[PDB]
Amino acid sequence: KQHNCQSCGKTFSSASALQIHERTHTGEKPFGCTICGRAFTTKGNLKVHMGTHMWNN
DNA sequence: GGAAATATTACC
DNA sequence: GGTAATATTTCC
Ligand SMILES: [Zn+2]
Ligand SMILES: [Zn+2]
Repeated sequence: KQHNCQSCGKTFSSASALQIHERTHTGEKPFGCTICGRAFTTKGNLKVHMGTHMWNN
């Protein structure tokens, strides 16, 4: 079966993936960076952001 | 089978 | 550059 966005019609592979896509219509940002405050739309995107805070040699 | 992580593309 | 958005891969 298919999981189509009821807002823009675009189709995604899973229910979980459609639910991540739907975050673009609401503007929600459920993943915060405790260092600078900035909020992000996925876990992975905050994760990649956290690397910009690494002194890391 | 499908959520989750991630690799990748798209967009500014 | 770096964040947004999704496509592909890992994991149960
Ligand atoms: Zn949509
Ligand atoms: Zn930050």
